[PDB]
Amino acid sequence: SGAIYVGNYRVVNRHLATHNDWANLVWEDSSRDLLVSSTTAQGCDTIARCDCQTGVYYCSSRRKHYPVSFSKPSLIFVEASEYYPARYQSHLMLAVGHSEPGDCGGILRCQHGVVGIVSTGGNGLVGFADVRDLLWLDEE
Ligand SMILES: NC(=O)[C@H]1CCN(C(=O)Cc2cc(C(F)(F)F)ccc2Cl)C1
Ligand SMILES: [Zn+2]
Repeated sequence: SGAIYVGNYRVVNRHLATHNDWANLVWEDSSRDLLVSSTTAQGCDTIARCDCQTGVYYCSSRRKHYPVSFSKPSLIFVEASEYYPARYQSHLMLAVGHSEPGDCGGILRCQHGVVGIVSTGGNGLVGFADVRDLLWLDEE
């Protein structure tokens, strides 16, 4: 579990969005596993606006933050799970690291701010849904 809080927005994994998120929807994209809902109070996370390929992510299944190298956002085949059939997920970045289903939502951060959130895993890999291209998160 986990979310990004920027301005009057809450960014979560689409597959983990609550009834309250759908009842206050801003934008969602099934192919990216992202959903953004509106909030009453202002958030303080800063979104990174960069091309960094190294950062640190939080892994709830280990209660630990790990430094990682990760690939550039791409269209990657993701195996079927209980939330989606087998499909290409877009804007996804992979790293070598531990990830379990409940780790989705963990933040990946570089020196510039929040890069994305854990969205995929298995086989000793962890995938992150990129949020750096969502420039509108910084306004309105
Ligand atoms: N974005 C997606 O398609 C997500 C939705 C939920 N997803 C998962 O459960 C994938 C997953 C599998 C495993 C494994 F290998 F142990 F089975 C470990 C971690 C994760 Cl995140 C994909
Ligand atoms: Zn950066």
